[PDB]
Amino acid sequence: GPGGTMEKLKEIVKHLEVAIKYLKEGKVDLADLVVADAIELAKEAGDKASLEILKVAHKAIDTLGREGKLEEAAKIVKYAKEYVEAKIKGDREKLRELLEKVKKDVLEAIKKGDEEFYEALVKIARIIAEDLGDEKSLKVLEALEEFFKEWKRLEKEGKSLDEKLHLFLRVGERLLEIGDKESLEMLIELLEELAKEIKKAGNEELLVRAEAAIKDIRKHIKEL
Amino acid sequence: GPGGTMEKLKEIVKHLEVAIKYLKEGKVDLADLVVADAIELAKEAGDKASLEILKVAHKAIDTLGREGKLEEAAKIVKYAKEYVEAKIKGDREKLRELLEKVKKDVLEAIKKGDEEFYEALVKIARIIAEDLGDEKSLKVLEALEEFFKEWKRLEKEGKSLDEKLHLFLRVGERLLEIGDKESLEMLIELLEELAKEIKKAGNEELLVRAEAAIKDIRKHIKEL
Amino acid sequence: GPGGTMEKLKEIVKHLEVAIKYLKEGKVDLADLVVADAIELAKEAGDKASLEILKVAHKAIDTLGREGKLEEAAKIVKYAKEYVEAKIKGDREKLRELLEKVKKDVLEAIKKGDEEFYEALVKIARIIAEDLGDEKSLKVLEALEEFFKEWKRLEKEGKSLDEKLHLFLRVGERLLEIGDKESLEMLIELLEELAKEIKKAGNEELLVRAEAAIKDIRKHIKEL
Ligand SMILES: [Zn+2]
Ligand SMILES: [Zn+2]
Ligand SMILES: [Zn+2]
Ligand SMILES: [Zn+2]
Ligand SMILES: [Zn+2]
Ligand SMILES: [Zn+2]
Repeated sequence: GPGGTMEKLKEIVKHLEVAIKYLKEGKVDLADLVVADAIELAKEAGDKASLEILKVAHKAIDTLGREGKLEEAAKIVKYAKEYVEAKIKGDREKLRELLEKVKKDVLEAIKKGDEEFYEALVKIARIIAEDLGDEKSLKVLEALEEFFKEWKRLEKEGKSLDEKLHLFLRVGERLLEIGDKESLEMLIELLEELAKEIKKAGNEELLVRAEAAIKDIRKHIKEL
Repeated sequence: GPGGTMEKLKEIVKHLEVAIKYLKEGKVDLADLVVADAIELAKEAGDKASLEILKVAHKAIDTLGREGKLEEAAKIVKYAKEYVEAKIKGDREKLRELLEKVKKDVLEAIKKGDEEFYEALVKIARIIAEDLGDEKSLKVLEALEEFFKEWKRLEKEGKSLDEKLHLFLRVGERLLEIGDKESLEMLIELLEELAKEIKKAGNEELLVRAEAAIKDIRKHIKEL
Repeated sequence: GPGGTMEKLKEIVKHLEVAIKYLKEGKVDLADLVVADAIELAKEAGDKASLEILKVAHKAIDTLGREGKLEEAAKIVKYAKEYVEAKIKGDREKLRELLEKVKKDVLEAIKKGDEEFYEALVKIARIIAEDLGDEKSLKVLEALEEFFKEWKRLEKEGKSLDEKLHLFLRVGERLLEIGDKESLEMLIELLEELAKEIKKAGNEELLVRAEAAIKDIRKHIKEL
């Protein structure tokens, strides 16, 4: 009770609900103020775990909510509310499901190309994973971070396709060593896209390697 | 970065822009809440320099914004936003221009007679001048403070006009000693106003002194 | 002087020459005693850098010298003596050459398959590189450590050669990312050995991937 199972945390959940309600109709400044009030309440509970995710939600409001992407900040606020409400009940089996959903959206964001959504998503994933004693969901996070940053670096400049292919091989081997499977179909799709791009060009002796890589990771996914 | 060049300070700037937008359409309580949120953000950056000016902006909202003077609190919030944004870039040549504009506004307010605007402008000017290592723009601030307070004291009561004249000579000599120029033509205008008041009355042997004072100070400014 | 440029350090060097002389004629216990005396002397110099490498030399005597490998512990003690004598002269351009020789010996040991020599060599390399401010010579050391441990784990058990190929690709991508080229021809030779082993077997659809790997890595080595 008294800020350990209910009361203050229930107030935070109610405020987050009002924030989502405001977001779903368009008022972004009011939702930002409500999230600031929720952060002020959380600073008086001595949790050190909900304060960070509420700050992440506030920053998500700032970035995504102000611009045209209004449905990507409501998702962050919903994840914050669900993380808090899975802590007001002392439930650990729900944090794993929340982390699974968060990781699926990080994969979706990487596949799409959203930048502002991705940072808040990985921040939430790290916060959940550091409070769950999970290390198989954090090294995948680091590998995806490196992959995304290096992909952006190569796409901004005009580097050749060989370095991008090397990126794909490196991240595929890293995830294969990890053993994660849900992060591998996205990489398979991206490798197929790169193979289609290469097939447009006349350069050879790199397409056979790419096709062999796709077949190998697909076979391992079937095994996994 | 991380609250030293951007991030938190950029959030403060964005909230200040939202507050000004709210002010230019009339919602004062929402702007007050936004400024309170900005103050809460600034309290988490450890600056000791933007927090005070944001508090001054909050008080300016309280005083001017709640009353009919909606264009004089938007000015304070704009000055706060510009001071913060001239600090997120590490620019010192812009703080001098901001101080010049603030001092011009102080002189305009003293010429008009605004009381709530005057205190906020003086607080902003002192905050800027205590961070720029300037002592020429502070002694003139003290002289104008004393001049305004004594003017209000004489005008509230029924003191004789000779005391007002002595006040005028005293402040004119003080500003001549400090060497400031932009603060002295306002004194000339006030001296002409008092001379016009004197010429209305039949009392003599004090008006020629007033004319000589105006001519001498005008000649000194021409030299200045 | 007095244990900072000469005296005690020259005593240690002379004892190291005596240790080499004993090792080259066969007396291993006497060389071990001499190295222990040198360690005792170094403990009275407060270097914190020569003591560790002398301990490494002592352990190398213990392991390699006791068995028939008498030419592999003399090399370790020689490297220790050269490291000390390159510190009695205040020379930094010689530590780089010593690190080059040590890394070349690490590569030769990995290619040959020696285990006791390898650990002493990487210990010496780590001690030298932690006193030279080099980070391009440490990540390659970590990659080679992981490669050797995983290679031994695969060779001891009855794992399939597909995981061996995955190991090869992984370490090749890591070495390409760091950019080291002198550690890559040993990997080239091991990859050709694995390709010859695969050609013995009738299994296909993995030989083409391997061959493309050698071609690509050799092309990159030419570029490097
Ligand atoms: Zn806010
Ligand atoms: Zn495979
Ligand atoms: Zn307020
Ligand atoms: Zn004069
Ligand atoms: Zn011994
Ligand atoms: Zn390549």
